[PDB]
Amino acid sequence: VLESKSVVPGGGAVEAALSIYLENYATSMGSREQLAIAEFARSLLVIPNTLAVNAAQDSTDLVAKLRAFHNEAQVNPERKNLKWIGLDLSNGKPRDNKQAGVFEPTIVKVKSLKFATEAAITILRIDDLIKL
Amino acid sequence: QFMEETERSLHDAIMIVRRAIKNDSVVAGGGAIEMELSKYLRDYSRTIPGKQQLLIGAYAKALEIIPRQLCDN
Repeated sequence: VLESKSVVPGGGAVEAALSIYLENYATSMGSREQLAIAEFARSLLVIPNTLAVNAAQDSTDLVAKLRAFHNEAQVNPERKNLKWIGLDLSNGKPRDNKQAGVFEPTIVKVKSLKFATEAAITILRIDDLIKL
Repeated sequence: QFMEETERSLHDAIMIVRRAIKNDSVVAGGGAIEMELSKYLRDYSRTIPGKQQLLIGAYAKALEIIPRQLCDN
């Protein structure tokens, strides 16, 4: 909180927005890049998914709500309809950011983002385990 | 080997030429509409879903298969 002042509201509202926000960013592109963004955004929602899954609840029901929570894309309780709002850490049901809602520090994601992408391009390179 | 697909081309027109008459209201061919129809529902895959964005996306997925079936074949 105090050393990292810049934080992103929500951990799952950031998720399903980035689905759309990248889907839009995908939608703008075409060719492979529209796909090359798409399935990247289709790697996202599992993060709130395993949450409610491990909560013995339906993440699809929960994550589609955040997906359903928008007009354009952002995370606020201000318009919790017209944008994304928060998350429930015991569920994945969006929590009002300031009240029960999630906030995530700035580096938490940009670091979590790239490494998986770093790991993704890694195995992708390797076709040969070849031995004697 | 050449001749028949001409004769087929003749009957193709008279069908959809008369079908251009038959239904006055006409949409762009070649799967043109289904393209945005994917968006429009993947809008609703965004928009409504409690869940069925799966359903809505699965549906919208079925739209552009044909021009994908066409160009790729």
